[PDB]
Amino acid sequence: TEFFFHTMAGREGLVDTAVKTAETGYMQRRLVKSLEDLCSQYDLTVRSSTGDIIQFIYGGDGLDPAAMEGKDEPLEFKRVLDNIKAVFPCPSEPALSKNELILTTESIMKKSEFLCCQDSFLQEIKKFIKGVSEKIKKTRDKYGINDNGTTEPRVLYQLDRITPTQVEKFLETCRDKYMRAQMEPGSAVGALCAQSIGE
Amino acid sequence: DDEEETYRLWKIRKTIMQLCHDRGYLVTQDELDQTLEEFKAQSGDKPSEGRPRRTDLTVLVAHNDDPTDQMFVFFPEEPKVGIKTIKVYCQRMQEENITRALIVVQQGMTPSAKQSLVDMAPKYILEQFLQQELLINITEHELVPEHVVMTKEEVTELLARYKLRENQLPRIQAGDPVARYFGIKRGQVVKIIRPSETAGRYITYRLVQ
Amino acid sequence: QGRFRGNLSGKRVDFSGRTVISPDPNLRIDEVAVPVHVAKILTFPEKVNK
Amino acid sequence: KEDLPKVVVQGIPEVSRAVIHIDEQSGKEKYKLLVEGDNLRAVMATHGVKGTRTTSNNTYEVEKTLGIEAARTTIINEIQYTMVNHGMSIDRRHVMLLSDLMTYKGEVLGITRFGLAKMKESVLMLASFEKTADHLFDAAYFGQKDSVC
Amino acid sequence: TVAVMSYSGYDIEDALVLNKASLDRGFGRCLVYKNAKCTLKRYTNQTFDK
Amino acid sequence: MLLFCPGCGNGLIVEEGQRCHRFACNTCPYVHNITRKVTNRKYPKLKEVDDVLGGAAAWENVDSTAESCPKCEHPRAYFMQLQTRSADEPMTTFYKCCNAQCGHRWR
Amino acid sequence: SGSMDKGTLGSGSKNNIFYILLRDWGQNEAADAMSRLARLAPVYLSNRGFSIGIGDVTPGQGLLKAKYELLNAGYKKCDEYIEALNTGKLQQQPGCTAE
Amino acid sequence: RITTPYMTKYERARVLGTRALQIAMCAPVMVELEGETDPLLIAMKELKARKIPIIIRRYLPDGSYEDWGVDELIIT
Ligand SMILES: [Zn+2]
Ligand SMILES: [Zn+2]
Repeated sequence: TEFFFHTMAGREGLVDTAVKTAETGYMQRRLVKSLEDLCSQYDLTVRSSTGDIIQFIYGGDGLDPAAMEGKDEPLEFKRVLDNIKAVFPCPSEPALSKNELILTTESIMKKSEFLCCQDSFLQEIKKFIKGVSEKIKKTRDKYGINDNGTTEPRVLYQLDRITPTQVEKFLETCRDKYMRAQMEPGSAVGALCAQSIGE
Repeated sequence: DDEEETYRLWKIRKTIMQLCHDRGYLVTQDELDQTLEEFKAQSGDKPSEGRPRRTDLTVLVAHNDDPTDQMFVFFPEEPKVGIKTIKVYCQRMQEENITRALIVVQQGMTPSAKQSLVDMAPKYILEQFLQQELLINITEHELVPEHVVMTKEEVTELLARYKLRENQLPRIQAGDPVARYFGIKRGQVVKIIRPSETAGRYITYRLVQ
Repeated sequence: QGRFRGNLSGKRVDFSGRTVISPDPNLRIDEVAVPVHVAKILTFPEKVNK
Repeated sequence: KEDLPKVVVQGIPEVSRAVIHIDEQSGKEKYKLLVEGDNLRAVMATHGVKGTRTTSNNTYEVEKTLGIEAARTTIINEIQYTMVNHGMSIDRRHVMLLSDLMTYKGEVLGITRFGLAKMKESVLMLASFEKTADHLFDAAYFGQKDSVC
Repeated sequence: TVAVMSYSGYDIEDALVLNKASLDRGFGRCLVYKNAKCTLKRYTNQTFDK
Repeated sequence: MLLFCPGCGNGLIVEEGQRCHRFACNTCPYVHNITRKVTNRKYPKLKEVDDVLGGAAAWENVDSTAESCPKCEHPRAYFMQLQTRSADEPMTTFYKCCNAQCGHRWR
Repeated sequence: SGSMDKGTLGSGSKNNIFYILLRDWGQNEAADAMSRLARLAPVYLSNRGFSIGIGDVTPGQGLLKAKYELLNAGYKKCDEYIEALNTGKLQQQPGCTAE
Repeated sequence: RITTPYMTKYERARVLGTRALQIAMCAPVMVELEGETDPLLIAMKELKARKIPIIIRRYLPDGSYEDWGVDELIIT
């Protein structure tokens, strides 16, 4: 009886998959035939074959879904900051406080290459910098770390250690990733969307 | 009755005030923020309240564009508005020299009255609204984004920035609920601000066609 | 099997083969092994240059 | 006797079944209405119902009641929810592009042959997809020139 | 004599590794017999295929 | 109710004569005057369900108790197993963990 | 620290080491790392030995005892529910019938 | 000057294909190849050396255009 019930369940699954394959094949055919006309232009506006604009900007922002590192987010600031701290550890430079970190972030962000970047990404960078500065401030208040750099236990500076070189590296890496993760003009976004919905 | 009917009337009046404030007409803060107690003070019973006459509004004027421009609102008492009521409203607007009118029906409009209202006159613009739709404000809905009708200068700047034409912009039907709420005509452009998942906003544009 | 779906959208071509697959971990991810017999059939036109 | 008990005395005729759903959040257990009907305007117009936070599954009703942008948002949310129900995730940009393509002429047009004909203009693609002879003869009658765009 | 184990990574997905000496000593040897038929029929006229 | 004529057996309808309402057949002159009150109740079914649902005690009708999830490792959980796909050789899991109002839903 | 698995080396989702290599140092480095892994793992797996037998799926004595106790308890509770529904009144869950 | 300064993968593929087709037809080489019998390898070497004499003509949808050199664009 148990073997017969298991065979019943197996045959149910088999016929379910058999119907699902055909249904999804037809749906994918329809979706691709409908969406194959769209394409990403050079002016960041997705237009159809007749010239009508479907979107003034793809996804509202213009980022490549294939180059999405985070969960529907361009970059994971925590992982990027950890990677920057690990790859470029500067032992000959002192740590930064909250005020110094905010000052150097504001001084670096106001450069020319950061002007062409989107405002939302800059606001997210500022928010992450403020958060990490608040974390460093809380750590230094818990352990009595002085911003002058004359504390006797230097190991206390190893809890949250940040140097302006690492700040510049992190900001440049984030800017480069955000620039390279944008929608490249000429890509057939409609076909990619149809396939990523049909599969 | 006498409890839900007055509440519906007060909510419809508040929705009409919000619509007039969004369209740019002159409305004081008291009319916009009108509690149920003030409406009861005006009229607390259904037979005491006058739908065809006591609820009409004539002070609606476009203070931003021209105070001479006047807009009127009618509240027919009968469930289905006929040809005679439309003709009476039209002759009243002719006497009072009013070109823009809204008609808040109770249940619906007969097809003949609809067809007549469609081709009343190019100068006499009249918009029909069902009370069932006006019982809830479309703008305050979470799914409906913020819509702002752009002036001709903003439309020209938009067409110049992207080097586009009018017919290349996304279309929106005149029969759209938001379109009738704002009373936009063919050729006007509306900027829509969609709230994204992050702190940013997505700016799009639609042409009425 | 019409003209649009069978002869315009999807059509058969030459210089192609079909064979069963087998695993081989000693090759790179961007490399694929081709049999000698099929390699002698599928030809590539190379232009004579300097 | 055949139809007297089947007359409606209170409620919306389009509404067939409404149930009281409850959310047991640790902060507070709140109550909402799940309506198995096809009339959103009537539900929003009823007393005691917060119409500002009322959604629906039927895209046509949302389009007809709250505009085309509300219909687009409903389509996006429903597709994302249906995809998450199966444990698989899709980037929101794809469903946003799909909803924008379905809602760029002011009316929600399907992926079926009718919506595909109403959106596209190319004769060759319409003939290749479905209704080959009908579309070809209609184009021959209209004399519509088809570009290669 | 099958041994259930992983070897050389050439049996990743459902594949199997065979022994060369086993195949050389007759294991798995198979025979394929095909038929080729021809007909020499006489037509209406007094002539035959030769 | 449904009444029939004793004479021919056809269905009787209710009409008004010269003195009182009466049952009568359309194929015979048989009639029957109404003397006292006649009634035919049906007793339609009433709505007995209160339509209240969603209780946490009733929702926690599942086996999953005191397990470990890779999201918040809370004891109380909610597991579901699916085998309805032959292309996927392994099975399919769906775990939810709402002990501290987390509300996870993964594969 | 840690041990490699599908969550780190598989094709499940993000946080893959190969994905990090692809996003940080280009495609060539990730391809070379994958090739080195595909050339290293089989050699060690063959030199160490990995096999499954009938003894790897056999149940223990305590497992059999626990299974027997659980089956008995479940059958008793199911019989109690059957007796409660058939003879008497059974607590009906909300949103559904008694059956 | 308003488009992205980075050179996309489609432009890369098309430029490499055109350069390989040209070199296959006895085109002059500007990188002094060392035993490369494959035209695509020579095209990739020229791209890495930034010596491809090809100027991309990016067309805007309205009708405007703009010229960008391979050496001017940014490669990855
Ligand atoms: Zn009778
Ligand atoms: Zn947990």
